[PDB]
Amino acid sequence: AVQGVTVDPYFHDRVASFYEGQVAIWDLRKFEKPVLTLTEQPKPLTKVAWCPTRTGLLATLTRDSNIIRLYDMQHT
Amino acid sequence: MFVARSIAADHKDLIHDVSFDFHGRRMATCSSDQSVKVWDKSESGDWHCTASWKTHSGSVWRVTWAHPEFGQVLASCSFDRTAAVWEEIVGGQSHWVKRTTLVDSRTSVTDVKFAPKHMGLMLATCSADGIVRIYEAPDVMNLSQWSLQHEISCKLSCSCISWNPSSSRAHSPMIAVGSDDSSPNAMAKVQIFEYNENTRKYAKAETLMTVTDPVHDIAFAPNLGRSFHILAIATKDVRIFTLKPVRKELTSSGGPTKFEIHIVAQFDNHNSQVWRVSWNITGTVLASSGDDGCVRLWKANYMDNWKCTGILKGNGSPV
Amino acid sequence: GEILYRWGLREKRAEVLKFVSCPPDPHKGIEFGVYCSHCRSEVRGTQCAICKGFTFQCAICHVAVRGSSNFCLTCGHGGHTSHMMEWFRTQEVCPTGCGCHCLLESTF
Amino acid sequence: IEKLTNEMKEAGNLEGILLTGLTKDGVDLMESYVDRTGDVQTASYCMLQGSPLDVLKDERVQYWIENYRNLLDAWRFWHKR
Ligand SMILES: [Zn+2]
Ligand SMILES: [Zn+2]
Ligand SMILES: [Zn+2]
Ligand SMILES: [Zn+2]
Repeated sequence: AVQGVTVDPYFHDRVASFYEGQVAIWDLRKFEKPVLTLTEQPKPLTKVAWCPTRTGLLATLTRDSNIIRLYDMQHT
Repeated sequence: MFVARSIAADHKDLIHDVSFDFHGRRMATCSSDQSVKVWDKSESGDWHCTASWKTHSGSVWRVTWAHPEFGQVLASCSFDRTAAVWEEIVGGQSHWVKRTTLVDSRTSVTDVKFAPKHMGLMLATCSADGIVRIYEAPDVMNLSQWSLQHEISCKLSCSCISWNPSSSRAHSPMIAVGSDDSSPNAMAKVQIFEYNENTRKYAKAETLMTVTDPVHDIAFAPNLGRSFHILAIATKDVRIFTLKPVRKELTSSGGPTKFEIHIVAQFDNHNSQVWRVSWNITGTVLASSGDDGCVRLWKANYMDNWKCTGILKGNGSPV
Repeated sequence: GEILYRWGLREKRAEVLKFVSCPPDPHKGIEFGVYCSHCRSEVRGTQCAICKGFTFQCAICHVAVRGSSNFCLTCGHGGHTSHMMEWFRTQEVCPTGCGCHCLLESTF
Repeated sequence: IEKLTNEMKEAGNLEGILLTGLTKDGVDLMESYVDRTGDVQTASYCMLQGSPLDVLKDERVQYWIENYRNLLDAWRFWHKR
């Protein structure tokens, strides 16, 4: 996964990537294997973006979809 | 026929959950900064804060009161997989002291609730892994000791739980658990467990097949001496269901009691994901809050039909 | 302290006697026990030893009682001091419906 | 009389007490009325008027009385209780 690399504004050590319908998260301090992997979507992903006004919030939009999927990574 | 007003209470962070005491003279509020505040109402009718402290390392989801017969006890669930019990000690400035913590959950503790008074001092905690744990304190004079009495697996992500407030001698204890899983498959999202005295174990009794959308809130209504049970479910549309027990044959007493399920009201005026549902003291008025920033109060009519009675906005401006 | 008591001032006597190093001995005689509100057993204390719950509950507020309390020896009912004072300020029957005139049966 | 009494019992109108009287049928009628209305104060007060001991021995009337007492306690009307 090398597309859509982005860093959480609140956590500078958190990065995200996505290949096809699968999305992975990495921690730059220990970036050897992906920290977590989101559930693969049927339609390929199209955009991934972190929320700047809310901590640990990620948004994803896929191809030909009328719904945007939000993920709360603030658990840890 | 509902009018609104703003209470002169000052909060610095976003308020997550608010809860009343039994007599309605004490309020407990959870903030977004892992903070808990207690407010008391004066004789003149004004509200004043009396305590404040930080509780957990993670976010604080729910905080609830206990019955006054056991004193002043609060229970708080946290996203840090913990559930803390706090008791107030005054010597007079109030000094709340934590008495016990349950961390048996392997996932984030999603909900925490207290059992009815007639069943002793019990507590239930539903976690995100699909585990509901019911613990009891054998001694009411020693808050620091607790024992895990029951554990139930739901095979689905628990999101909310509710006890049955019935206190009759003919109704076994009942607990209902919802789910917020958004799996594409059409699966049941509400199940009910009824305790069995002959086995001293809780068993699944009925599953709501008609509910397949994710469920955010479930609320039993006060019994108040009726012959059946009233349940409210919060989803994309608010639903009301009635459960009536069937006459148990005297030939043999077996497993869970059979019930007849009928829907009596289904409102979709919110046109969004309803978030909270609550009952009044008498179980005659239902309050619902959804994503539309509006609060809807529903009540029955002369023809025993359910219709909206009040509409309000989050800002307090009447509609 | 004895001189103060002879003078008629009582509170000062207690205040002075609170500084005595040697404590006195407890009363050896008649004592009061409470029937448990749950197991109905004889419990010598504010908390039951069997049911582990509160044994004494107010007859007015129906809350557990832990401090000062008053009760009728003839009827066996009682509760919080302030609550019962307020109740008997105007009324003259036992507030639990026992029918006992607790004032006339208690004020000996 | 039988038909009208059955209809009133299945209807839940307090006026049918004249037919039934303060018996088990009256208890069922009051139960239906509470189911429709939820008023326990009136049922509690009416059931106490000269009812025989066996009639007063039902669990439902005791439950209604206890619910009324609990509600009154939840309002701090202790003297009324
Ligand atoms: Zn006991
Ligand atoms: Zn007496
Ligand atoms: Zn008495
Ligand atoms: Zn009292």
